Amino acid sequence: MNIMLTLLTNVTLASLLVLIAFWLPQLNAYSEKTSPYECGFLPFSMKFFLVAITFLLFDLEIALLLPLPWASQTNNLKTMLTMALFLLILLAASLAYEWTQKGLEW
Amino acid sequence: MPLVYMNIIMAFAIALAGLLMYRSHLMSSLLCLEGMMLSLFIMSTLIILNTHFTLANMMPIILLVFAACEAALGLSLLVMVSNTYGTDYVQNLNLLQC
Amino acid sequence: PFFDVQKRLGLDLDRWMTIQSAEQPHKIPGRCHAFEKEWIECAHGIGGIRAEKECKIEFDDFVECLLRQKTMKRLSAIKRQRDKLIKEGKYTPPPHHLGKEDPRP
Amino acid sequence: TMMSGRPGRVPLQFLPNEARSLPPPKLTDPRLVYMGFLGYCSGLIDNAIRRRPVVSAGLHRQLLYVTSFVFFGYYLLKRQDYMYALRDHDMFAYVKSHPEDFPEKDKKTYGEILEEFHPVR
Amino acid sequence: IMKDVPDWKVGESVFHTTRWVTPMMGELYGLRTNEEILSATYGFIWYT
Amino acid sequence: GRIASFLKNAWAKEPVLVASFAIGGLAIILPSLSPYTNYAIRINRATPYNYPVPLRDDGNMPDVPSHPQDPQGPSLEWLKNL
Amino acid sequence: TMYIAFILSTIFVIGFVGFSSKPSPIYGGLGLIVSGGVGCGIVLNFGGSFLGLMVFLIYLGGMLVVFGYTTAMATEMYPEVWVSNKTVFGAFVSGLMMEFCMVYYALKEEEVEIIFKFNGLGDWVIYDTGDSGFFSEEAMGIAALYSYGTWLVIVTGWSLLIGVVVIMEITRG
Amino acid sequence: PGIVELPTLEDLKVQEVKVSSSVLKAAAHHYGAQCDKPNKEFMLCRWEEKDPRRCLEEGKLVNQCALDFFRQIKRHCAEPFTEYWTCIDYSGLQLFRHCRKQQAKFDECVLDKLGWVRPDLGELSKVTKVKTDRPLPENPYHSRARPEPNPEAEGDLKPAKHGSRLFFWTM
Amino acid sequence: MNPIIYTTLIMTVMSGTMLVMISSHWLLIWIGFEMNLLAMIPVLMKNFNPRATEAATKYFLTQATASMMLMMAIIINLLYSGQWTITKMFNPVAMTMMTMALAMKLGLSPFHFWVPEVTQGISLQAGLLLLTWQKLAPLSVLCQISQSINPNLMLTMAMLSILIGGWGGLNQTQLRKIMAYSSIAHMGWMTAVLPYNTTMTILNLLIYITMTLAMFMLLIHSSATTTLSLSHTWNKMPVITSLMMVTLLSMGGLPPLSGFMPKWMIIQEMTKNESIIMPTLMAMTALLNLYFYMRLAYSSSLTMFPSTNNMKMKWQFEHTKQMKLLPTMIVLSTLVLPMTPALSSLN
Repeated sequence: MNIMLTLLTNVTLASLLVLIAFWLPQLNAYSEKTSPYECGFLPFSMKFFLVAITFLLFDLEIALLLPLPWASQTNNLKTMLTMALFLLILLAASLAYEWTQKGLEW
Repeated sequence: MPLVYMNIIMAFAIALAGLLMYRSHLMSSLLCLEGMMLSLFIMSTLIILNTHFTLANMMPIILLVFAACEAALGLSLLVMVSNTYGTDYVQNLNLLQC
Repeated sequence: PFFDVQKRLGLDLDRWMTIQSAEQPHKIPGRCHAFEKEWIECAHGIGGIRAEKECKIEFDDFVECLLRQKTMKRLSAIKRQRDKLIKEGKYTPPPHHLGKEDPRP
Repeated sequence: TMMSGRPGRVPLQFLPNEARSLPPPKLTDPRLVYMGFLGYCSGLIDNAIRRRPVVSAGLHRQLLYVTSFVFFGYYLLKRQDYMYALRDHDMFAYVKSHPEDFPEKDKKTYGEILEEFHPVR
Repeated sequence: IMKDVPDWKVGESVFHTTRWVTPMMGELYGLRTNEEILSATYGFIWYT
Repeated sequence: GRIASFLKNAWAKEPVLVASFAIGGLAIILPSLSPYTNYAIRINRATPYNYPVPLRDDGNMPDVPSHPQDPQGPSLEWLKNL
Repeated sequence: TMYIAFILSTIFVIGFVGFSSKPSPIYGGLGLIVSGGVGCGIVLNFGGSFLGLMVFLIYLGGMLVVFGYTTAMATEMYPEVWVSNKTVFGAFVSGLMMEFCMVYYALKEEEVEIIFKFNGLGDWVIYDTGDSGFFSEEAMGIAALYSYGTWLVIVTGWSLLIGVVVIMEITRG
Repeated sequence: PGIVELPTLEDLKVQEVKVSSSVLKAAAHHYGAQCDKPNKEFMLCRWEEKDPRRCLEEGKLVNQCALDFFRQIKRHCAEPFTEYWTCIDYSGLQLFRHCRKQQAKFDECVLDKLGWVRPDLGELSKVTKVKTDRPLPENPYHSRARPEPNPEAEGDLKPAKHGSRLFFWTM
Repeated sequence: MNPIIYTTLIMTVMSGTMLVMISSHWLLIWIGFEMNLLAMIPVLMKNFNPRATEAATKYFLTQATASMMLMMAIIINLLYSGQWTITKMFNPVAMTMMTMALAMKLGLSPFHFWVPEVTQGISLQAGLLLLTWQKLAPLSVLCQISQSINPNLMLTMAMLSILIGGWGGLNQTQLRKIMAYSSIAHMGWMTAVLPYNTTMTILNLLIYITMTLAMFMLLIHSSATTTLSLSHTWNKMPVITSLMMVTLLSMGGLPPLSGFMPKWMIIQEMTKNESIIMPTLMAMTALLNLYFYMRLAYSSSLTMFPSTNNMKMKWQFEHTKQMKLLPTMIVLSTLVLPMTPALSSLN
């Protein structure tokens, strides 16, 4: 209930400030800027998406690497160490593949 | 089954229905597919926790990883299709018939 | 075509997670460890056809442990009768059930 | 699944040791001869596809085709015989273990039984 | 409560086996006050 | 010889990668060639997370300690020294 | 607050209806972020702290953020809300109505059965009375992946690496 | 099926050890050392009978012996013990390290008056033998009779009566 | 695509199938399916084409939905049984959902729609892989759960697969689409006996694999994707089109060719189970498959279509590529009927 209370209070405070910043300040009359948004009419470059998919996959591998602190308490330390090093080596291998091949163009 | 399990299963059903009933954007279909993965994560997590299936607490994480991999695949296909056609509309995928 | 290379080579690759009665880390017991153990021990080598009928009692109790459907039904019936009695004023929840009496350590 | 789940069946075992108790398929077995025939036909087809003399090009190639077919066929036939022997053995054992389910009907001669005569006119 | 209820064996086991079964939260705090139920279920989780 | 020049060239041009390979390489070789790895395993086993369920004495278990604190049983003196 | 989990599950269903109505991608993505956040809340209520933060950090934090990334760069859609054109509005309302009918048939009638049997009792009952001591069952079991699930680690890692390879091969043109 | 057997409230009423967690933790090490035998016997019972309704009496003895343990402390080392647990009480995690000075005071008096020696590291964690008189449960799980196994194998293999009797094949 | 990368992807597809056929845990089987999909999409899009991209997208969508439903069924079975082993499923609804998902992965009708489109979009090599290797894992999973498979649902799907495959094949002119619809019909035949005898399904699967390998390899050797492009082959290489005629007749099932073996054994097993109407309808509907096979054989080798002048130049040059397996596959897919008693080896 405490954490829920913190979330509620923070959200309500932020929303109240947004109210007093979006609707309260616009009450003051400032004439009227009869100025139309003159619009008269697409850079979908892979340069952006590539940065996104690669991040998704590396974030996935990072997710597998999260339980490591508790995994150090296992009696089978050798096996756990080997598996952790394996996951890290695979992360490095994925990075190397992209770097060696046509990747990391960002 | 507890009502929470019913609600999660119903969520999976709703997401499946939305996925199968496309509207225009293939992006919306991918969103429905990933939602289903989320619902499966929640269901499996609750089941494992309640059963105290300690050794099977890793199943949801593996499901999540593979889920996001297949999504990375879907997005990559969507951008290829959009770059070719101009939009991600499902109607654009019409060259192959029958 | 279940090519059981695991059993042929004597290698466990996924049998550790097949059941909850198997060894879990730090010997943390499963919620229905006893029931699953009984069911598995009953249905060991007798065949799936025979296990479906002969070990029915074990699996029924195991499922009842897993989902607690019948237990929930009984508790819900008790709750419904209690609430009905409360509405008629024919029942008074005891003070210890009301929390008035302090719990035991 | 039939005998796929037989008790004592070592996984991924082509020929169990118990098969050796069964007679080995003869090297002149007609089934093995047909296997060799299939190998020779494969050799001829390979020659035809590659636009080389069908009945003479690559005699070593055709020989290897025939040898491979016969060699694999021998073990194939041995396994087939083993599986059919397993079938017969298990069936007989089951009949023996379950006599009530396999009764011996009374044997009556034709003079005793009555079969309706259907005249053909 | 359910003495009046027909065909009600009070405290009848729902499992066939006579082995001890660890009671569930409903089997212990089912008729307890809502505050006690909230404590016994979510107290540790919500305590931060 | 030729490898030695390559390492010098690599550190001259891409020192960050050279350091990364070295640190990663040592983080693999050194663990096997370390005596405290055996101790690290023992410490993890030593930590009594769960209760040491007592066993029923049958009269033929001399090693097993049937007492609070007497010579029979495992010793954590090795850890105390560490 | 005894039925907090049920309320969360209903909100989860509502969000699923919201994004399953296939609205404008931007509005849908939110329909999924909201539902994802709720689901994390449910998992936390059952005690899966690590798994709850898992979906928040990975699914909501990364998976749905890269989804939004794509919708933003390839923007060829006219923005509309869940209560916009009847195609989406009617679907959203009908989904909510179906969920509400299920809820009413679930609470007023204890033994609700549509395709599976459901009990109207509060989910708090299913919780088991037990003590883990100085343990985090979820954390311990998940950390056991490196010790017990070596095979899972190998397969998942190979899948990740081949996934990187596949992504590049697909998005090379 | 059967009616769940539950002990009467009267037979499960025992004088409770009404001390705080910090108080228990301060005297935890000595309590384990002094009351080892009754505690170990009860643990063995619950770990063999696997039913709380069979080891209720053993639980009573643990509580009674625990009370006696604290009774000696009150009559011999009351003041030093109070200092020890009060310090531990303050710490949110009830850390022993923050009260090592007070611990030494309590340990010293208890060594002098009661003669109790605090167990060393990795001593209360050792698996101990228990010579109980309660019979070992013959069927602790109350398991039902296991079904009879299917007939296992047979005698030797012999060639098929007529080979593969598949339609027209004669071999 | 770099050849090393392509080999790695092919091995990954194979490893996914092997994991599906090797695992005893449901989660690992699902993992194997996911690996198959992940390593299959790039193989489908090895030759970058808009049609190839469309085929890949449709395939991914269908397989993703199938995997979602499969994992959902696994989770439901876990909920109602607390089991992860690939054995008798203990929940009927989960069984139905899993059956739907696996049928969608196989391409059984009414989940057949994607198969012809994807097959037409992808290349002949990718088509071969999709119609032969990708059929192994779902069939293995079905064989392991055959006991729990609802006979009614599976039989309905199989019969509809046969009918729809025949009908679709009758109307197609593109060789790949004809092959895809014939594949649908053959998968119906394979899954019809799944509830009755799995070994017969294995037999039909092996014969189908050999026949489809031979046909696809002959198409690749002739480099033809339409009826007319295949018709031109008689002028250059008559042997290839004549062997294609033989393989097509085997695919129809006309005795004494190999194709008779699976149908014969399937009818045998179904009749043993007191089912007479179903196998009769199955064969009578397979007659349609025979019809479109015969039409293709007509255009290819039984009759001679007009050729082009440029064929003279192609006459001079000889095919450099050599498919080693093709001769053996042709022989095994045409002349193996005298070898039915070898069925026991499958057991």
